[PDB]
Amino acid sequence: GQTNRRHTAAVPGPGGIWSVFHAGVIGRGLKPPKFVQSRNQQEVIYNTQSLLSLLV
Amino acid sequence: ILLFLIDTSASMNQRSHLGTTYLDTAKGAVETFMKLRARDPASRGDRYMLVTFEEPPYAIKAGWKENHATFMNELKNLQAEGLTTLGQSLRTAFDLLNLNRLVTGIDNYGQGRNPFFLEPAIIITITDGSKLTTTSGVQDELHLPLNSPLPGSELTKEPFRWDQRLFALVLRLPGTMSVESEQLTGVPLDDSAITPMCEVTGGRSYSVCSPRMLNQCLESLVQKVQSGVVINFEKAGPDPSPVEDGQPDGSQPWHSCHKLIYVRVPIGHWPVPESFWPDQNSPTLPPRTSHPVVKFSCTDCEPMVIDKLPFDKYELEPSPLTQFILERKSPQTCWQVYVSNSAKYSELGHPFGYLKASTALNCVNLFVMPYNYPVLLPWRQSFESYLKTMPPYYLGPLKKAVRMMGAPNLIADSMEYGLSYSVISYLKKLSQQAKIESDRVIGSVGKKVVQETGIKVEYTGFQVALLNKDLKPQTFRNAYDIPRRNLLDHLTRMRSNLLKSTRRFLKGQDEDQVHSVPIAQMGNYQEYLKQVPS
Repeated sequence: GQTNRRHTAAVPGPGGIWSVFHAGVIGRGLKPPKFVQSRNQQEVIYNTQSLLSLLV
Repeated sequence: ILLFLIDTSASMNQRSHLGTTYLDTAKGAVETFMKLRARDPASRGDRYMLVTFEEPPYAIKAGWKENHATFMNELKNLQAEGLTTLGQSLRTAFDLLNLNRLVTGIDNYGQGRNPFFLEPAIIITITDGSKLTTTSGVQDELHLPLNSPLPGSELTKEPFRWDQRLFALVLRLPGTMSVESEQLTGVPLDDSAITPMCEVTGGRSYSVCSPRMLNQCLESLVQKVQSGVVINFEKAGPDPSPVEDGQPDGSQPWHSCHKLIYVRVPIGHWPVPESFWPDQNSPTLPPRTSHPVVKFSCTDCEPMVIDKLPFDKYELEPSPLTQFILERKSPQTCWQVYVSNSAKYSELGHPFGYLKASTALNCVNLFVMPYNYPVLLPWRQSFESYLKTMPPYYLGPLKKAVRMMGAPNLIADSMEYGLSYSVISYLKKLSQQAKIESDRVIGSVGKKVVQETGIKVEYTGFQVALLNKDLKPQTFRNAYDIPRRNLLDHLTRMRSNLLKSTRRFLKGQDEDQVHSVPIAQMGNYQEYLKQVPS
């Protein structure tokens, strides 16, 4: 086992006369992938069994 | 004066067992050496200089007219990148140390060799272990290059000077554990290419192997800084005639130790004039030697010398005193000393002093006597015939002592050579101009080197730019420095900043502060109407 249209439709700090509330971003934030290894439990130990049999 | 030579070469990037590279350990050792030397109440007159393995215009980081602040700032930002050019760096350091020597009067080469005009300097030359490179291969000889000699340097024939010691640190720290801690009080030698170069000057070369050994060598190095009077001794020619209390058989012959000439500038007279016979007409002067080849002879020869002669206390550093201690330090007896290499017109050496020890039998006092004392001390037309055996220029200093009694001499025969005076002021002016040009371009780097040199393999003239570290992009002033991601928000920010009409506007988006934030510096630019009288 193991871009700007949306930023424009909600801009101007809802006032159209001042700057933004925040002061910028640090990196990217809210990492998209966030994937966890959940392939399978069964039929995984049998591959290890076949590999050990080949090695034997 | 201390000139630290830290190579900062690419070979100084390997990590020790502690987790830091050799360059970080060298900088920490320099800082602890500073804080150790600050303990002695004598660090108020010394000056620190820095020399790295870089180009001649970039090798020097802090030299003359540079305080401790810029020195620490330059040593802080040292980067280890480059080859190990030890010879060129040593030559540059020696030329930097010999910039203000031909202008003040030190080593005038015409009026003896005054030992009380000292300019102490200690080099540390902290480098790597071995395998030095010169852009072609790996050499194993360490020969100093001679490409552009300084004006007035052919009269010494050696780069180092009368008082210029050279200690070395190799920093041979293991990478795994550095568990070699058998010998507690023992500092061996490095046994490298820098060892002979250090031993020639008069300083040893330590071999750092553990942080404890590093602390030991640093605590042993702080006790080796004083006035630099280095003279060389030889056993010739007496065949070890020390038959006083035992029989001789030795290694304490070529002693090249230093001498502590502590002041009471230094006060003294009767210097070692030279080693040759100076003629009245000599256009070319023979080159002197940094270490005088003076030899001693073991003879009693009335060691009791009491007179109104001005007294000198040039203390000798004990390095080869075992040969003297074997003979009970020669109580109430001494042995003459004489300089070789044609000290007179026709003779081999003239006794001009002795090495009588003190009553406490602690060290050697190095009693320096006139050129020929056993004759003038004990006029019937005698002094006029006696003053012909001494060198001509030597009548300069001795006459000052005669000023204590009278003044029988004059300026009639006070002439060294008609050709020695010429071609001397021009050399001094050239040396002063070179020193000024070196001290001028000492900190202004002005590299301006950022290009990729796109090869063919707008033509033949293109070069891609490189990443600039200290770019400081102007986000409010320049529109090209605004990336695409934070463009609309930055646009609104610039709009609000321009339409605010505030006071003291700036073009920086967020400039917090610099690396240092002092409290007194910020509190000085303020006003507090209070005094706390209660």
